[PDB]
Amino acid sequence: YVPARSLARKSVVLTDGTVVGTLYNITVDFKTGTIVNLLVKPENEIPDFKKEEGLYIIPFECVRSLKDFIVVDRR
Amino acid sequence: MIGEITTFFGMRVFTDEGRYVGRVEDVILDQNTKSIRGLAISDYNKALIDSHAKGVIIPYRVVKAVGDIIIIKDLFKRKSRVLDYESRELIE
Repeated sequence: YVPARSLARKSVVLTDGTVVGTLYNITVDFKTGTIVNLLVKPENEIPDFKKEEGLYIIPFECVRSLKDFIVVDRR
Repeated sequence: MIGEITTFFGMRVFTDEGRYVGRVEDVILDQNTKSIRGLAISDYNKALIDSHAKGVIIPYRVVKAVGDIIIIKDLFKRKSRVLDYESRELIE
């Protein structure tokens, strides 16, 4: 289990090692409690994630760990 | 319904009987189930919670509504034990 504030502005990286950016916020469903997206402040140019308001929209389905580095995959 | 996690921060929590619970301090997540696990509460109501922790965690399943405040199921009550030779029930 992870508290949300302890993820504040952490770095987000791909499976290979690319630095994707710093976490900006987290999208959630308030009734269901499902986590929907990550919103990452960009630093590199990965084409694997679409964009809105200049943030990467990473589906939480693609997150694979959340320790000292947020680790993310294309699928 | 769907929104950003920062919204929880600082929100006051009440029960569905109108009773103040406290202010959200943090949100507890779970990667395995892709879901919010609980809410970390502080400035919490002593009349309702017997505890000395800085904050307490409410499981997310008791959350009923998130609006301008968070409403949860009122669970700050005492059950009464049944007595075999008494129609009344006991509270300890």
